[PDB]
Amino acid sequence: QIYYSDKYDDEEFEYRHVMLPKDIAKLVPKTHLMSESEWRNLGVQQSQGWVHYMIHEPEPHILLFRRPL
Amino acid sequence: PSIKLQSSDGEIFEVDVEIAKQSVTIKTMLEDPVPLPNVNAAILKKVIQWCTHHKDDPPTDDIPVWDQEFLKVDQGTLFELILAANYLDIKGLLDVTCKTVANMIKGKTPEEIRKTFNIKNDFTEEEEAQVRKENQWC
Amino acid sequence: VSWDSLPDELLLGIFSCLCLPELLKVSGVCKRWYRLASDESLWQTLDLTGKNLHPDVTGRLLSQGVIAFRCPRSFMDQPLAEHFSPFRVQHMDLSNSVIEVSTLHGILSQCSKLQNLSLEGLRLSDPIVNTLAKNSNLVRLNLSGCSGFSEFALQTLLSSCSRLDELNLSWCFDFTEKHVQVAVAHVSETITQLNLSGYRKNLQKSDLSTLVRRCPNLVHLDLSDSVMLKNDCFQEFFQLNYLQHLSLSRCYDIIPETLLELGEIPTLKTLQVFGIVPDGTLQLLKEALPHLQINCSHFTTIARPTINQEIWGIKCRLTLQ
Amino acid sequence: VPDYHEDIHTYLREMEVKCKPKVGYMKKQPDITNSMRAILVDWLVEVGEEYKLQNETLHLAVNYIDRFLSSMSVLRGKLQLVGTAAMLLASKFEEIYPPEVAEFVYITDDTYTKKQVLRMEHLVLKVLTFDLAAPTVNQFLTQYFLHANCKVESLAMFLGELSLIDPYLKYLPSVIAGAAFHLALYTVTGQSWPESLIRKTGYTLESLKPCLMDLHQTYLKAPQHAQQSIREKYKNSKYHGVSLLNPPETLNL
Amino acid sequence: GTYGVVYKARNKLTGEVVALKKIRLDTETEGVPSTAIREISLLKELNHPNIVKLLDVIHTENKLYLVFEFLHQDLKKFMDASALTGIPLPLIKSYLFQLLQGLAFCHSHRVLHRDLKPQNLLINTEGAIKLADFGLARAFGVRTYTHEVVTLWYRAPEILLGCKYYSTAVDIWSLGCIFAEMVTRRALFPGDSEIDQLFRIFRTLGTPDEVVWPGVTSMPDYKPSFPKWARQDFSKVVPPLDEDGRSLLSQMLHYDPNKRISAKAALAHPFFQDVTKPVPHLRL
Amino acid sequence: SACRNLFGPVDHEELTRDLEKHCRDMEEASQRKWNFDFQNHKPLEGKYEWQEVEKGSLPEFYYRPPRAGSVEQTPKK
Repeated sequence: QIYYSDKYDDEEFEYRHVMLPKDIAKLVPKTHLMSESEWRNLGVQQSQGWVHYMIHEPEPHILLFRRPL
Repeated sequence: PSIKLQSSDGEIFEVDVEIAKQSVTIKTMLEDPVPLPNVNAAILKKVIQWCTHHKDDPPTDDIPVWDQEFLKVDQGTLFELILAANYLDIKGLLDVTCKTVANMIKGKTPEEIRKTFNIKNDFTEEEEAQVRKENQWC
Repeated sequence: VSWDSLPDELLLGIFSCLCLPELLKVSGVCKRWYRLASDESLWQTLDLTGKNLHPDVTGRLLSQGVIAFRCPRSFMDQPLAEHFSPFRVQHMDLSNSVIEVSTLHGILSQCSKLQNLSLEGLRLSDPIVNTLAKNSNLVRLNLSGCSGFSEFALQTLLSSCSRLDELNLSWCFDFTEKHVQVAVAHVSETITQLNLSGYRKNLQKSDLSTLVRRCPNLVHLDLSDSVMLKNDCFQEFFQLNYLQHLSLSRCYDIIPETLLELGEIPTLKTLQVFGIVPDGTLQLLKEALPHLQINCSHFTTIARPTINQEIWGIKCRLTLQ
Repeated sequence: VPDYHEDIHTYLREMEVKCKPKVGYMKKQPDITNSMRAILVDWLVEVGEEYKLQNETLHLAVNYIDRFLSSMSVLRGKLQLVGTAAMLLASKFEEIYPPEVAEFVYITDDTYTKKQVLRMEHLVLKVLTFDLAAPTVNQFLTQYFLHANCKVESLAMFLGELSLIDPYLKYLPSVIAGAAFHLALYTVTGQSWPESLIRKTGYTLESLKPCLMDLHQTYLKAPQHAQQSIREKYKNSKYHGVSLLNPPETLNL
Repeated sequence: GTYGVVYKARNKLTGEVVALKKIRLDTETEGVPSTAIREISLLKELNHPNIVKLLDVIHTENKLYLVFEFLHQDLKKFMDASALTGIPLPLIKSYLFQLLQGLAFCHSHRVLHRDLKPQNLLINTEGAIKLADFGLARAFGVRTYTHEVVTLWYRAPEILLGCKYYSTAVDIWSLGCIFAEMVTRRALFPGDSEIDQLFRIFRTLGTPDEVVWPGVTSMPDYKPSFPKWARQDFSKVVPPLDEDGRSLLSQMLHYDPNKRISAKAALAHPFFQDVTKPVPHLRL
Repeated sequence: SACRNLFGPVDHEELTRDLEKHCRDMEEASQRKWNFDFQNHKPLEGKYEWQEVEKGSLPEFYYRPPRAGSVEQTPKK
């Protein structure tokens, strides 16, 4: 269900986005961003350093993480 | 009981004490015929009407349509009515008149506002550019 | 009729019914209305959610006398060039906003009556925290994700700040054992809720013991992603007399069934332990201790202004939809 | 960008004539009257303003009504049904989120059932030969406005709708558009038809003099008409409430 | 498997190609669909060799039969068959000639296509290519219309950033994408979702800002937290293509809609003033 | 307020009869020019050679339907 994407990057950060099914999607907060504790409690599976760095308004069910090099 | 209110030129209108109790000034006054030399009888009768329609009230923002139609008149008496409502200090009436004026100002350009309200413009042709500069982030 | 003859309190009562765009528009009518467009009672509560803006614009607006400034996820990537007077803001939200270090330093070097702050996601440094030391009235604070400052800075901040009610010093990605040690050593004594998650290889039972022996008033606590907390830490929390919502989620060193013993602390209400409990065994834990709430809310509340556009229960009147 | 504006102008000028309805059609029908066409269009604009539609929807709906009645006999009880069908077709063509068939079978006080409306739809699509993209005046007005104050356009559209309320069916939609635009311009600011429009559409003031005076006299007689649904609709500040203005007594041609 | 029945009619005619198209009609729900009405009306109004013609409309009680003009092969399968050898350049140029002619005609007659994709382009066995799928067409007079458009792989940044007006410069962008994948046999922007599509377009053409796109930072869905990508080499984007085509693509895939060349402006390009007329190489 | 009656009800069965008789024009010329029973979806004697080409040949457009452990790391997928 939890669909991941490849890594694409510029010279300074490395990014990733993740798509979620409906049930997890309907929980994402519309007000504040998240923290690693928070999205691990959601059910993401990835490393240390990934930061949830914005929300795309038209489609809330897509998360965007980035981390430095 | 009742009380006889006299306007600026002698139009003594008798009104129930429980109606004039709306006017906070008159309320605290009957705590301890009278002329109200700041109100002409014309506006005073409308004030009495508004109080009577509201006499048993509980005690945007959904202007009651009764007041709205009661407010469907031009500038001059609206001006005078607001001033009188202040002078007698009746809460809801001044509230709704203020809201009406606010909404009628809503939307129009500074030129239209200046024309309709008969405001003498000043300090122009060099500073309006600056004050507009103070408003880009809108 | 001469509506310019209107008295000032009547004019203000009129203007207290508008919306920010029109309030701006009318300011350009005549000098008296220009004065009355800014009378420190119209500018109680501002709102600039996501709007891009400029340092001088926000400086002027704050100097006008704002109280509750809500500006989350807004972008301020330009240098501040003007000076001001000490501001009057009391609640400030800046979560996740992309701002410059120099601009943020300049802005914060004026506010002193901060009753409530937020700085989630941002990046700080030594001058910023040194200036922030002045705020001797911080009820709340929130520094999640921030990074860059130093141990001397942290200890000075925590010493100067005495009334700190809730603290969320979470997830920072440059800390050290020194950082967490000096933190818990100098934490104020009234901390009702505190978060210290993330610091897996820096949280130690000695420091947790120091915390539980210094502060007796923890009510909400979380230590998520801590990999060196054992059941001795367990009995540590047993000295806490007000822990109502603990969450040790993904604390690996804890064997699941000792969680049953947590139910034995009297004043507990919830326990979020995501990660450790194998599925199905959640029902086992519920049966073992059915007087609690396990895994019923994913999201934190420790000094988060918004969880509902109202910041911290306050309503912003001047807004932009 | 003018990369297509003149070409579309010429195309519309060519199309407005092929779909031009017959003028004297109304006498051929046995039991309907021009008074009755006015009553239908009055109720129709009422219903249209109810559902929060667009004016071009009404333009195309009344155009379909005209082109239909000009070719088919009908009893008076079916006029409302045909008008509802025409408005539904116009909404389906132009409007974004079309009001459903349920709303239109409801607004008629259920004097008709759904299947009757569906069969009328079959019939009207059959007779119209599935050519519904007819030009209307409103497009010409909007094109003219490119060469602009909101009140001017509101008045111009007002006059166009007044024209469609009732000798205008003899003039082309472009003709009536020019007449309404010029008369509204004179009424609001007294300025005259600029040269560039004459270069564009080839129309001069002299050609539009007759429809101009027809529009002027109808403008004078409008405020005292038996029906003021368009007037009360245009009493709102959305149209700037401009329906209450004075009709100028005599032009300065 | 693959349900359906279709009929043909081939007796005596130059354009002897015909084909019947039936569409199911549910009687008591919304009646005739809006798409059917829009397609029928906007289609029986246009005549051109580079556009499929309609011959008659058959309206039964519960079924609609449309006497379309038959054709042999679309472009998806055509590229797939020659996905390893490539397509001759003059064939591409002639196909683009017919496409631009059709686009100029459609935009001159006040009709938007809004659904261009190589599944809606049909070629004949002689080199003529015609458009189809006028079900999304609408008669524009510029207002605000329907805000769900062609297809994620061929949309334009105007709609992705949720703009309010999308006047007839989107079909040009779609044509650019189609021509580029014609040349390189690779879809330029194979998006996963809308945000991935934006990121792909950025990484290919560099992050937009005020200098390149005027008034972009004021669009509803712009957030400077975007990656800071720079416009990469244009030649490496489409390697096997010459300089003249490189230019034409550069002014044919530009951000600002007003700074994007229209149909008739493109008709007079050098690369494009040279026009041949080959025939298709594979079976149709 | 818009919910009003203009003329009250009138017969509808004669309306059905009238509309169907109006529609009874597209039955002769259909068979005349196109030699196909569109009502019954059936071909006819010819002059238009009716075949059944299978869907694998013609482009799809002609039949398109309308619309302790648990380390904090990244395990790949």
